[PDB]
Amino acid sequence: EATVGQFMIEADKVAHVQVGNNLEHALLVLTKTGYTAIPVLDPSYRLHGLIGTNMIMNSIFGLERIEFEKLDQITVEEVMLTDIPRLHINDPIMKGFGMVINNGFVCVENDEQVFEGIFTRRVVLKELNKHIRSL
Amino acid sequence: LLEATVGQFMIEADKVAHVQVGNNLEHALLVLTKTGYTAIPVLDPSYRLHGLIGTNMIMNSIFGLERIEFEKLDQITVEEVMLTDIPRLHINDPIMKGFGMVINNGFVCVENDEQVFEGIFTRRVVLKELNKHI
Repeated sequence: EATVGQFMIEADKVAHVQVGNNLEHALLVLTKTGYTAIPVLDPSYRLHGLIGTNMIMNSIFGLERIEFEKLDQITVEEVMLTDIPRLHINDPIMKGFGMVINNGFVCVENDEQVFEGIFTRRVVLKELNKHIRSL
Repeated sequence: LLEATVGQFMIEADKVAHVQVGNNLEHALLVLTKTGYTAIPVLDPSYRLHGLIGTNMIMNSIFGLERIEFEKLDQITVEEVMLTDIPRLHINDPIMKGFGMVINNGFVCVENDEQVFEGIFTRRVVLKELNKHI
């Protein structure tokens, strides 16, 4: 009966990078924030996709070595996943629940794809636990 | 299903990737990168669980002030960087106990009476099961 919007972590408290940033910066943010995947936005705060640490590692993984020194030569745009799950700041939580089964978190956007925040597994789990506690 | 145990819904250890005490960060990063895991348990030949090593832990170890110190990867070992204070569950713990621990942990390692690594209890199995129910 509830909606994704209220259970999400607002965009202000969510780390993100831009489509134009290079992989080295993207990797620095992921590592320092502890995120394994982060929202990728454009200068207009519109949601374009997700990029993760493993994705970055594979993009520079050679047949014999990890080419860290080429990270700042590749942009987030070239590596990011663009076909990502998306929730509306007004969708039902059952919609969210279904989507976090396979995703640590799901990005939430406004009507024009403006990034609003993320809907996480943790919030769904916390709420679910309270419900079972209810029985 | 609140009568069920952790062991019944955990991913069997033989299906989980891992490394062992003594391996260097290069080896761990290779396994993490090839298998797709964000973190994996660090075991020993007796299958005892010593900790968890993740790609972010590894990068943080070599991400220097001015440059990424790649030379450290085959110098530093996993046990020097792995998280050792990790939550643990017993293969026979009630399922609800497992449910409670995955709220703050993406996944929790499960062990037995001989402290042997038995598997991993994850958020996904909880969510997937609670989904089938609701």
